[PDB]
Amino acid sequence: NQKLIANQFNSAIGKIQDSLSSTASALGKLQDVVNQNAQALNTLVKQLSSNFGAISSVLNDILSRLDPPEAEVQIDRLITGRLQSLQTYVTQQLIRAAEIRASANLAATKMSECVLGQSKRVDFCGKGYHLMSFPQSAPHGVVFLHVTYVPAQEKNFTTAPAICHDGKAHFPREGVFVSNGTHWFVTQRNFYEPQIITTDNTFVSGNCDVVIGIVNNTVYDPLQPELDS
Amino acid sequence: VTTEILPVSMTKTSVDCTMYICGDSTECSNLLLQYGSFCTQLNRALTGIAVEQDKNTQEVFAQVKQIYKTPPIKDFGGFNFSQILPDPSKPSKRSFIEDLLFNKVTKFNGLTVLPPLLTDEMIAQYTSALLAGTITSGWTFGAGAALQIPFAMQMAYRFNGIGVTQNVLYENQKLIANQFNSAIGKIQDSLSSTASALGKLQDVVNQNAQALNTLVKQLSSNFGAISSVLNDILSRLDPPEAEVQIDRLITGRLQSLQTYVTQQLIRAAEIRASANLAATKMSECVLGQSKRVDFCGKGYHLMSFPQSAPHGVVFLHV
Amino acid sequence: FTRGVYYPDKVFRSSVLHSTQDLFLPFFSNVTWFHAIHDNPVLPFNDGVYFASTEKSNIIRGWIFGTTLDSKTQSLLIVNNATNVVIKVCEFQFCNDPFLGVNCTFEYVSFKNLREFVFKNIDGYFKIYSKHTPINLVRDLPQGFSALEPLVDLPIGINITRFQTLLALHAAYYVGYLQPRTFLLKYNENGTITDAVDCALDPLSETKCTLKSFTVEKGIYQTSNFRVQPTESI
Amino acid sequence: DAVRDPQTLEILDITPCSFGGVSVITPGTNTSNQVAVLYQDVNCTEVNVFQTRAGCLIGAEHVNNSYECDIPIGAGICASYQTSQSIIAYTMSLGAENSVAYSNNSIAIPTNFTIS
Ligand SMILES: *[C@@H]1O[C@H](CO)[C@@H](O[C@@H]2O[C@H](CO)[C@@H](O)[C@H](O)[C@H]2NC(C)=O)[C@H](O)[C@H]1NC(C)=O
Ligand SMILES: *[C@@H]1O[C@H](CO)[C@@H](O[C@@H]2O[C@H](CO)[C@@H](O)[C@H](O)[C@H]2NC(C)=O)[C@H](O)[C@H]1NC(C)=O
Ligand SMILES: *[C@@H]1O[C@H](CO)[C@@H](O[C@@H]2O[C@H](CO)[C@@H](O)[C@H](O)[C@H]2NC(C)=O)[C@H](O)[C@H]1NC(C)=O
Ligand SMILES: *[C@@H]1O[C@H](CO)[C@@H](O[C@@H]2O[C@H](CO)[C@@H](O)[C@H](O)[C@H]2NC(C)=O)[C@H](O)[C@H]1NC(C)=O
Ligand SMILES: *[C@@H]1O[C@H](CO)[C@@H](O[C@@H]2O[C@H](CO)[C@@H](O)[C@H](O)[C@H]2NC(C)=O)[C@H](O)[C@H]1NC(C)=O
Ligand SMILES: *[C@@H]1O[C@H](CO)[C@@H](O)[C@H](O)[C@H]1NC(C)=O
Ligand SMILES: *[C@@H]1O[C@H](CO)[C@@H](O)[C@H](O)[C@H]1NC(C)=O
Ligand SMILES: *[C@@H]1O[C@H](CO)[C@@H](O)[C@H](O)[C@H]1NC(C)=O
Ligand SMILES: *[C@@H]1O[C@H](CO)[C@@H](O)[C@H](O)[C@H]1NC(C)=O
Ligand SMILES: *[C@@H]1O[C@H](CO)[C@@H](O)[C@H](O)[C@H]1NC(C)=O
Ligand SMILES: *[C@@H]1O[C@H](CO)[C@@H](O)[C@H](O)[C@H]1NC(C)=O
Ligand SMILES: *[C@@H]1O[C@H](CO)[C@@H](O)[C@H](O)[C@H]1NC(C)=O
Ligand SMILES: *[C@@H]1O[C@H](CO)[C@@H](O)[C@H](O)[C@H]1NC(C)=O
Ligand SMILES: *[C@@H]1O[C@H](CO)[C@@H](O)[C@H](O)[C@H]1NC(C)=O
Ligand SMILES: *[C@@H]1O[C@H](CO)[C@@H](O)[C@H](O)[C@H]1NC(C)=O
Repeated sequence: NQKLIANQFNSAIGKIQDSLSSTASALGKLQDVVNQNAQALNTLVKQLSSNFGAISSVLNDILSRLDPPEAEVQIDRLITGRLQSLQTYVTQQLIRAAEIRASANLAATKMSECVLGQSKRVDFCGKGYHLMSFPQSAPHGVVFLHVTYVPAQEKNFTTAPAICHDGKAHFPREGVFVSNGTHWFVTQRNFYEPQIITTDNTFVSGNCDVVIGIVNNTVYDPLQPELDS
Repeated sequence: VTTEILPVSMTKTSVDCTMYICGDSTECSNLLLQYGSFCTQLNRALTGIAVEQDKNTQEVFAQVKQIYKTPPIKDFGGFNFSQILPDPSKPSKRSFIEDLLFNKVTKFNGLTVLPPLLTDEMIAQYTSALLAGTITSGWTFGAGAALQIPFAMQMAYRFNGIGVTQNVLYENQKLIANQFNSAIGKIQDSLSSTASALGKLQDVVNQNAQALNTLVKQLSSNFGAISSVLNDILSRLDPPEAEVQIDRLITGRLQSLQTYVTQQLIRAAEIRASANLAATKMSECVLGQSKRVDFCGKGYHLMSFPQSAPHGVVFLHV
Repeated sequence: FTRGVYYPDKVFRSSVLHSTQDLFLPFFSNVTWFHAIHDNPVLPFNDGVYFASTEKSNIIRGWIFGTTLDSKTQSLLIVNNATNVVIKVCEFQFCNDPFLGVNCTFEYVSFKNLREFVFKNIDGYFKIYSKHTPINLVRDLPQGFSALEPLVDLPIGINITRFQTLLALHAAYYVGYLQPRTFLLKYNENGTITDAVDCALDPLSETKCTLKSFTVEKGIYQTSNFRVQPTESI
Repeated sequence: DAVRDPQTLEILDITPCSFGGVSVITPGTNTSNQVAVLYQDVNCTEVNVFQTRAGCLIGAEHVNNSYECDIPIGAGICASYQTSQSIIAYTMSLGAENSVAYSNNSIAIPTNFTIS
């Protein structure tokens, strides 16, 4: 299916562009960081206009009007308010920085365990079975394009945990036993690709009196016809 | 089967900074305005916390696109899940075990509490969907469509995933189902008798209750004023003197809120980290199978089942 | 509508949304409509007055402010006759019904047209704001927005509770009242107020003032606090 | 908390007059200037009225149909602007209901795939 896969991949990327080019909210996680920091600074600057109990928020207006014995009192009121304002700002920046650091740590983890490797961790690198990922830069952040394998179409098959041959219980080495209503096949779990059940597909352990739901079939031995002819 | 308990959320408190500092007082409010945005930026910080509390809940539980439900016939290969599946006879369709969890974990000063967006009933529906998915379709519902599979076969895959050949399961299916069923009964006996079992969630409730009680008690402090009661200052002093006494209370009460909010932001970060962990486990524990050691309990992980709890999630790791 | 907004102070601002509390005419409030066809009563001044008039022939030429307006107290008189604006604050003897045909402490001498004014008294200072603009409307006040600049500030020290207008007889006018509302004023790049939000007009306006913006993004915002008021004291 | 009346010696409880936060629920102003108002944690007494556990919601129409959550109110209730258009309130949907056709001998195996 290489042509199909390449075409689906190429189409999926085109869809990414259409989404990013039209949905502003797509980058809300990065835009929000910018907005929170802008708001923090605007708040800090606006606090300079506050009196905090002083006759004026403007320091030069206090100094140009009062002698030191009185000016110092009015100034101390502004210093306390403005010093308190910075402490509030810095505390918020430290807490916010911790949030960003945690995100950066996550991003670094994904880069290593998503871009440089292949993730067996579920929904770590997008919904579906992770194949590969590609990083893209963004303002103050990283964007990952996660390429995943998603089952698309399915059929209802009858199944069994094991098959009886000569009284021996045969289990799949890989895959499951399936039935289309008339014939039993063995196939890989994540993609329907029925194969004849043979001794090279299954293994034997125990017998038919133990396994619950074991069914009768035949298991083909590839050696027989070579010795038979 | 082991039980791992994680906090997901914290009470969405909200404090009216003006009413807290200057409750029903015009004279005090006008003085408070001289502090600029000091009041409203605290209202903002607490709102930010309240909002992420719904985000935390949503990221942990709403990981399934559809609400799955088990069949009326519980033919799960001998595995009894009746104590983790929803009970139809209750006013809220929670499982027996969830009820146990909910039964163990337990003003006018501008302090109010906002409800969560997702009610306990909605959380129960999500854990039900995740559980029904886990039981009837294994991990396929996580990746894409929920693809039905006999439970015993699902377990066979879970066994191959830990390096044990699938014939072991089938040959010992009765033993395995019996051990599983017994293990769940043990979970109930532990949760029903050990109050400390839910200490991680009870502690969150206690820390938040303590933070609010501390904040309210601070209103009784004078902070250098002649009285902690604002009305007693105003009813006794003319403005030129009342304003001085009030400024002393405003500074103390404004400082008290700032202390409270800072502690809530730091505590919220701790809860967020826990919620992120819980969300990670849900995806890499309930929806899948973990190859990560001691990530989903001690031993070789097979499968896990979520259960809701007050402000948190409880995982039963098999 | 949105009339009755004036520059609150003498500071230049530009490209900014500024929140201020002052005596403004509340948005979409009722203003009494008087006529001058084929109507110069004494009106209350309350806490300040918004005045507006529409002209085609300059009929409205003046104002009287005071308590009794009968030579018993000082009363501010403003008259504009041809090209000369006259302001006096004498204990004038006014007619039983003052009109103009076609112990003084101060004296000064200098539809198609809408002339808006604001008259307010703060600590004895009579503050006058105004704006003249061309119009093409006879029936009523034109809808739209225009801010009024200050022109005059008279330290008269007169207790004003009532006022009356002066008409030229051979032009409708409106009287509104100001309230201590908070407004968000939008200054454009030239420092001109081009829009405004009355923060107590409705919940949406409250939201706009809270967020300091004339645009509100989709969502739920906490803007205020509901409080039941007492009816009587015990 | 309470006082003894100085003229007649009986005890009166003092309960502060009803109050609560007020939130405005709005579609962006680039869509509509219609809003709904939520009075937080109050009854629809002291304040097209819908009583929720989040408070008294006024101006939003209560709709029986669930939808995906848009502007959250709380306690399972979300609001949105829909049809002629107005603000509506509803209990949010948690997703479509989909039973799995489970049986002890039936397996669904994908026959095709998509790369996303
Ligand atoms: C199950 O699969 C088998 C094998 O493909 C189907 O059997 C074949 O049917 C075709 C006709 O479509 C015949 O030409 C082949 O000779 C048959 N092969 C054998 C080995 O008998 C069978 O019909 C399928 N069953 C169902 C219910 O679809
Ligand atoms: C699978 O095939 C075996 C034979 O290979 C069946 O065994 C029979 O079981 C019945 C019931 O006890 C006995 O009466 C017969 O004598 C057994 N036959 C032989 C040859 O021993 C078995 O029942 C089959 N199972 C299914 C589900 O069809
Ligand atoms: C799953 O286990 C429960 C017990 O937790 C079983 O329910 C009990 O059934 C017996 C009868 O056999 C009653 O006497 C008990 O009172 C029931 N207890 C409860 C709590 O319901 C249930 O039948 C088992 N289910 C399966 C399929 O084995
Ligand atoms: C301005 O003048 C008015 C009267 O024109 C004064 O109002 C009176 O106030 C007294 C109390 O001091 C009341 O008993 C009268 O009934 C009021 N009169 C009216 C008509 O309401 C007003 O107090 C004066 N302002 C100042 C600052 O002195
Ligand atoms: C798997 O699904 C793809 C589509 O996602 C199928 O490819 C399409 O086949 C139809 C004809 O039936 C064409 O009209 C489309 O243009 C094809 N799309 C693409 C992207 O190639 C594919 O045939 C299916 N495979 C199987 C085995 O069923
Ligand atoms: C499998 O059978 C169920 C029976 O309820 C049906 O609803 C479902 O669509 C079937 N699946 C397929 C892929 O045909
Ligand atoms: C599967 O379920 C059917 C009932 O629908 C029952 O008769 C049959 O014996 C069961 N088989 C197994 C292996 O449990
Ligand atoms: C304005 O006057 C109209 C009557 O013409 C009345 O219905 C309306 O309620 C009044 N509005 C205000 C704010 O006074
Ligand atoms: C305007 O009135 C004044 C008296 O107050 C008078 O002296 C003057 O002549 C009048 N008009 C003009 C155009 O001069
Ligand atoms: C001017 O004011 C004085 C009070 O100082 C008063 O006695 C006098 O009668 C006033 N003049 C007139 C003309 O009323
Ligand atoms: C400022 O005034 C100039 C005229 O000198 C005009 O061209 C320009 O558009 C004005 N700016 C705004 C924002 O109205
Ligand atoms: C108040 O008046 C009543 C009579 O109506 C009397 O009985 C009571 O003792 C008085 N209270 C006080 C405190 O004097
Ligand atoms: C928002 O309104 C402006 C008009 O000021 C319009 O040009 C723009 O396309 C609108 N955008 C949306 C998303 O409705
Ligand atoms: C509102 O008051 C009524 C009684 O009139 C009561 O039945 C109802 O439960 C109250 N609702 C809330 C939300 O308090
Ligand atoms: C919901 O439907 C019921 C009828 O089953 C009706 O009585 C009720 O008024 C409806 N509610 C709304 C909000 O439409």
